[PDB]
Amino acid sequence: WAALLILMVIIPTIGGNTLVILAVSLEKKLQYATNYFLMSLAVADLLVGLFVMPIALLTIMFEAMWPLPLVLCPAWLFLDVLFSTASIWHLCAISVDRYIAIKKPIQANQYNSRATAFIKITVVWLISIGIAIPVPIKGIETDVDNPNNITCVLTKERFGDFMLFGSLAAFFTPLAIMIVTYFLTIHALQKKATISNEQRASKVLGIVFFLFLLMWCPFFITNITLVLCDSCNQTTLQMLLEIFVWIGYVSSGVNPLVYTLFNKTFRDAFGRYI
Amino acid sequence: ELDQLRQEAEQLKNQIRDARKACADATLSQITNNIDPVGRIQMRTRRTLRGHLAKIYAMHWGTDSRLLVSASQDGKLIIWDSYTTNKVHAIPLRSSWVMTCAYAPSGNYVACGGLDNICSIYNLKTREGNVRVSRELAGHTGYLSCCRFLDDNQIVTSSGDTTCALWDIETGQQTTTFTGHTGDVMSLSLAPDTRLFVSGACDASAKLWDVREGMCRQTFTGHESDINAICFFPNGNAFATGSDDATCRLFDLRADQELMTYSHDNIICGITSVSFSKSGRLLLAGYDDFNCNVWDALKADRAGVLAGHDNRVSCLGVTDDGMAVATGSWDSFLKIWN
Amino acid sequence: VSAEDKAAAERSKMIDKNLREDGEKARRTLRLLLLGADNSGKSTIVKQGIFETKFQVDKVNFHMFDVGRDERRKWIQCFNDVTAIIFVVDSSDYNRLQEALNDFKSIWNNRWLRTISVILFLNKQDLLAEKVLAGKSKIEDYFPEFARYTTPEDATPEPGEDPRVTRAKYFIRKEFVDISTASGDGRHICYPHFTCAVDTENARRIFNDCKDIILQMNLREYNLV
Amino acid sequence: IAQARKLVEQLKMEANIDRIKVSKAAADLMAYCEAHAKEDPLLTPVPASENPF
Amino acid sequence: VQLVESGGGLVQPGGSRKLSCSASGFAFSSFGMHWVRQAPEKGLEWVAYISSGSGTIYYADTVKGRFTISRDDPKNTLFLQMTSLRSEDTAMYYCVRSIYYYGSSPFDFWGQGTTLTVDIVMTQATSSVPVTPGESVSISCRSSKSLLHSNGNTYLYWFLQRPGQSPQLLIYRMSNLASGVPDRFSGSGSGTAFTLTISRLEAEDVGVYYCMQHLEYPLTFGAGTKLEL
Ligand SMILES: CCN(CC)C(=O)[C@@H]1C=C2c3cccc4[nH]cc(c34)C[C@H]2N(C)C1
Repeated sequence: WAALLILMVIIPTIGGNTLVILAVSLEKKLQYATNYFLMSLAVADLLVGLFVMPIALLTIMFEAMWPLPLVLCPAWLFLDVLFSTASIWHLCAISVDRYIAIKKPIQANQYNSRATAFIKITVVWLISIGIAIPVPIKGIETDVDNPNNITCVLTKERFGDFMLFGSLAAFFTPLAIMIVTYFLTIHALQKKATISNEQRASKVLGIVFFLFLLMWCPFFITNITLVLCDSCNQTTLQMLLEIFVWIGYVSSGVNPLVYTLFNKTFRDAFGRYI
Repeated sequence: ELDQLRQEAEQLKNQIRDARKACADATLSQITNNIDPVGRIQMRTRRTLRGHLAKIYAMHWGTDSRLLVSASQDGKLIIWDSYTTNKVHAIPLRSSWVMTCAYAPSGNYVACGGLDNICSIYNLKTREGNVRVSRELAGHTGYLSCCRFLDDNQIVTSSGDTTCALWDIETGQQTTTFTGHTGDVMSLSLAPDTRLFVSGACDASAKLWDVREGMCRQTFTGHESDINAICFFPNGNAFATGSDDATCRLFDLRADQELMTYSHDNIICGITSVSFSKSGRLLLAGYDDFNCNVWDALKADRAGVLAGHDNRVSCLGVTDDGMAVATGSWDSFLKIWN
Repeated sequence: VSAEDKAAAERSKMIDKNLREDGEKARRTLRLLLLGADNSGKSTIVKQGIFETKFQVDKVNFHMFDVGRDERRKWIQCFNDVTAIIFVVDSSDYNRLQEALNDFKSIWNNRWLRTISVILFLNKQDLLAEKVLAGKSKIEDYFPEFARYTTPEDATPEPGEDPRVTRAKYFIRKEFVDISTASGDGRHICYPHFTCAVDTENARRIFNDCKDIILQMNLREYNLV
Repeated sequence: IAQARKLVEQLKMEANIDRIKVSKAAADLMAYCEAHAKEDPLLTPVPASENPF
Repeated sequence: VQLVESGGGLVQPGGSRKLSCSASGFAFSSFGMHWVRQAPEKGLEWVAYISSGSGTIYYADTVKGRFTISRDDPKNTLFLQMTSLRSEDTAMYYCVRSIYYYGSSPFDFWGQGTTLTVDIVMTQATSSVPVTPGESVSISCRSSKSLLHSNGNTYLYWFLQRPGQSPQLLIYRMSNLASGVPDRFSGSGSGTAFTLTISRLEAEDVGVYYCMQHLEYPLTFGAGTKLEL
């Protein structure tokens, strides 16, 4: 049965995202400015695996027909949009911050404090809210007086100008920065024209970029294709936007493990279960 | 003639050793064998005083058991009201390198010193509502390690040029100099009667001086390395000293020899500060292992561990009425335990 | 809570605000500890009981401390958080070179300096070149291994010099580098440099070394290593 | 050269010092410790009403 | 330590005025300030209070809504602005300094004052008592409610006003003796009953004695006891 096989994707997400928070909170040698921006990312992924993912399993197990009370459909949508956008913009701000700390390292260590973390967190979450809020305004309506299931999905005819410019502000603008920053940072670390410590970092800056550019590109490319192609078959394109979204969802169980365990202190904290 | 003098010195040292050995008939361990142990003590933190932005080097309790003073590497001297955790006074220091601080028994003066080889005395109670530098005593060659007020006009200091001095604050010049040590002097401890004091230095020895006469009376050598902290029994006939050999020792004055040693196989780090309780039954020591230990003075067994600091423990003090213990460390936080 | 207690609390809050402002203002400078045995010209390294020195480069401020008799272990515990330790040694003479090597051993393997980097200056290079060209004294008298020492074939010498000067200076630098890499692993690195009596530029090298050290710290703390 | 005379004189001054047995000093120390046991708040916890902290 | 007050004269009712208090001789920024007033033939009445840093301002109910406080620290000046003056505002105004920490002595210095013309009750039963040199004198002050706090501090203050002179502090917190005061002045008592004792009375001790409370705002004074030869 698929249920027992798929809760082995929900359990690790919660486990890892709680372990990261416990490790940062208790241990006092991991409490600095850049590690305060990582809990903001870790909480956005824990909420994905606790409120977004089980509902998806419920909508798969029964009939693909909404079993929940009929007033929660327009709320889950912007929850998904907001949490995903927050994760993406977190992963972009981390890259830009890493670039700054390498090109101008003295000034990057003199303008770091708790106020900057608050400013960054606020800006990221304001952007995420500003991208997701047009979903419950233009809410989903029902034609049947007694709605057995509203078929809680965004549609092309209704949500057509949002699937185009909502993807250019949630994925395609962050991707442009993450391309000019990976290729201008590996240039600055290659100033040395066993393995050096600027060679272990230049490999940990590729495992994360490749993982990011493997779990979200399918979804957004298929979305833009569905919007801008009027001749493609729409039935097969919908069977494709049902396994690609889960690939994006499982990214939340990967983030707390590739941004955290490359440091020995975090591995030690994870040992003995914090 | 040098060989004859050296031989005479060796013979006299042997005579002193034999005289000390002749006075040892029973040990303190046997006489205190049939004594009820203090059991296990447990102290919890009550107040956490924060505001320092660097390592804390020393602290001193007030005579009213409520106010204290703290010194840190950031260059500030802060007076704390323990009960309400309010800051009464903050004094900026000319030199950021400070190693000791003191509080006047009258409560209207404070003292500071460090690597500038100058002892600065500040006046607390004055008109126009500010703290001003009252005196700057100079004349030492090395850094100052400790300073203790004798009265409102006399102070005692120990420096890193293997010497101690007694200063008259009004005149500003030394009146007595004590020069017996061969290594850096690290700690000094006064006496309740304000007539004698002990000094511990880096030559693995301690000396008992006379304030009026100015001559050394007794010397004690029982350590394998330099000793960092020295205390004084409330009775006035004994003292305790801790070294970086992970060992504390209790020394007598009338018997002129060691009494008891405190050490364990699990401790290998040094000892930074020591202090005594009101009745003398408890000996509190600070270690480099980020922990503080409580020893039974009459039985040499641990009875409690204070563990609340995440850096090196620097300074330890016990209230006059014996109601609280203040510990300051290298994590910019100092705490009160009860 | 009485009115006087409220006023005392307000005074405490103002004191806290001033302390925080002072601490924030005092965090923008770098601190260096300059020390040398003797006869090394450490007082003239930067042209621009505690001696203090200011110098600023590229809008970055450096404060250098020179303390000035045998056992320095007691007062060296204070300098456990400085940016770097600048060790200056005169390579012109060879009678007291072993004392400098022993001093570098003692400083490098200090308990309280396990995470502090050392910038090494090898001063008085002109005197060394003049002495080695004169041919009066010989290194083999003091160091036997100089007779059988591999030439710096792989390395590139500076443009214009006698090979003997290059061999001598490379031997001295190797002697210091080997003792540096003997312990400390990658926790702290040493940066050797060659300086003369009158060098126009010396703060730029310290600036570059500090930039590299801070880069390594940033790589360590950004969860990259 | 002349420091040996001072050292031997100081050792002579230290040598002729009246000393008592260890047992008497230990007994006096423990008698003092036991006589002030009831006035030690750290040795025996005080009631919360009388605790200023 | 000097405080000089400026501003005054005959003012028609309904006018506006601005009184100034300039300080010279102490750290003005570390002291809170008070404005007090005295009627031509009556006692002392509290008027207004400004704190250090201008974070707390208190006014009296009689002058609420038409009196304004200000302070300038770089210029070391205190300003009191008066609008809609009436016939009950004719008095002499005093500028007082006070500092608050553990062990401080507020109300330690008083200014000379300037003239202007247009809840807890403290009772002093006696009005005038004849005295002779070298004789002990005891004066009593009563309070409506207890002035003792849970922290152990009893908030009572004593002041002396000589003929043609500003009042000065004598005893603060009912037990402590101020600086520059002879030891022959003593104070004692309990809740709602306090006594000031003078032993070996001599000259320059004649005047009016005032007892003041500092438990809660507004601050209230007593009627005053007069000592005459
Ligand atoms: C399989 C069906 N679901 C869930 C109901 C989606 O397609 C969600 C729709 C999203 C979506 C649409 C259009 C624009 C956008 N920006 C950001 C997102 C977004 C998030 C994105 N979530 C992750 C999936």
